[PDB]
Amino acid sequence: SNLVLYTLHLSPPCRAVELTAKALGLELEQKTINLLTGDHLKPEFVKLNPQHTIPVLDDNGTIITESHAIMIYLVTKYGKDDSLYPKDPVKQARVNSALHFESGVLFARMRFIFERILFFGKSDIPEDRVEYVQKSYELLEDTLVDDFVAGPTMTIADFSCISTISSIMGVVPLEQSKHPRIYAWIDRLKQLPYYEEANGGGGTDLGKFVLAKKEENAKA
Amino acid sequence: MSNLVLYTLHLSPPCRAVELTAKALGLELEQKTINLLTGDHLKPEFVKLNPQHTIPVLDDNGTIITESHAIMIYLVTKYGKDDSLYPKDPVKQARVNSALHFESGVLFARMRFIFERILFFGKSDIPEDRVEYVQKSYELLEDTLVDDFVAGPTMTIADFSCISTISSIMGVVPLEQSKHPRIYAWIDRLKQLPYYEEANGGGGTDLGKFVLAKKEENAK
Ligand SMILES: N[C@@H](CCC(=O)N[C@@H](CS)C(=O)NCC(=O)O)C(=O)O
Ligand SMILES: N[C@@H](CCC(=O)N[C@@H](CS)C(=O)NCC(=O)O)C(=O)O
Repeated sequence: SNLVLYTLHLSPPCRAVELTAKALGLELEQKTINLLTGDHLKPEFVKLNPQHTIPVLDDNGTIITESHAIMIYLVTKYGKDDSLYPKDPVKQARVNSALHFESGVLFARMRFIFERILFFGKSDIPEDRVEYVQKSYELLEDTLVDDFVAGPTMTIADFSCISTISSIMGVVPLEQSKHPRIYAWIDRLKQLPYYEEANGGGGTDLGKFVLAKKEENAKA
Repeated sequence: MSNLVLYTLHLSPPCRAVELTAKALGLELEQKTINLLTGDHLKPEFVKLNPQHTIPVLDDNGTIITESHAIMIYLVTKYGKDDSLYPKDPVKQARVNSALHFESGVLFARMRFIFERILFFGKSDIPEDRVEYVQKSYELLEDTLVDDFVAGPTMTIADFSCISTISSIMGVVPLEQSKHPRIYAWIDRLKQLPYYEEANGGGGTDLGKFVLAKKEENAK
């Protein structure tokens, strides 16, 4: 049976998994979990993930939660080689470090900005949020000593990072002159034949939605 | 070959996560102090070593690994007599990986959102939204603890990551017993480890106390 992803295209971690599936040549059956209408808080979803977050993978009855765990699981089970997630302990350590940089820094700080606008009716992006996000950009820039986030080769860590960066750059400005490594890295990822469908459109659209929601919230 | 070297500060939660892991693996760590409180992490030589200027950093005979979760996985992978602390079964490992990213993306990130502004930016308050964010993280952890440990019936590195953070934040944003019976029973299990207090418990308590003292010093 097909792999099932419980998902929403606007969600960055969902798009990270979509990029990974495209890279692996996997077809995902996508089941919408609409966060705006509280689909993730329904008992039938909470049973799949006590943390009530998307994405969640159902692989023939086996439930895997959390985008990074899902990506590692998919590469491990379905990869024809380990290029996207190395088995070598030292190469893997660099990828693992970057995956946690994404969850702990990039995504967390994006969510600290977006959640309150999308779900709590806020009409601002406080100075401290802006500062945190700008610092996350600096940290990513300084991490990009090689062409990709975890070395000379593209890995799942790049998919995680771009899913988030492509979303927040539309809201908290990512100054081109100050982040040449990030922009050059974005250009590399944009060369992927599946980049637009798996990530680019949804990242751009999430940023636009946050800006629209901020305006709506300011008015009422 | 050389003893493992950790650039570290006992007060730091991710450093204590690594300390717990080394104790569990029966490994000696040569600790080199990087005092964040005096800006040691920003000296040119350390930044060259870790462009993100965070601790912990492992030096294993010239191999440099940043990021506590990556360090823990590397240590178990290379030096574990068995893989109990970080399983190789894809599904069991996915459960651990999911919990590790919950720790970095939720528990740790929200603790840092509370602590950093006090410890380093001269702030003297804990905004209500920070308290709520942290309380939510406790609820998410409680709901994740369906088994004896965070990622299943066996203690793993995910437990060490989680407790290092929980033991720190609970002294500032109270983690109330009636609401979190699973967390308290889990803490009791970890407290049965002979090395728990030394590797983690006291340091977590001390960080919470230091945050409260700094908050008061920062006032007016
Ligand atoms: N570390 C998780 C983060 C998942 C996450 O926070 N997803 C958001 C959507 S972007 C969500 O489901 N939020 C709903 C909630 O937290 O209740 C992952 O990468 O899968
Ligand atoms: N995900 C990282 C977090 C590391 C981290 O943020 N450590 C803090 C101390 S708790 C630090 O070094 N802060 C200094 C800085 O970010 O400049 C890990 O687990 O190693």
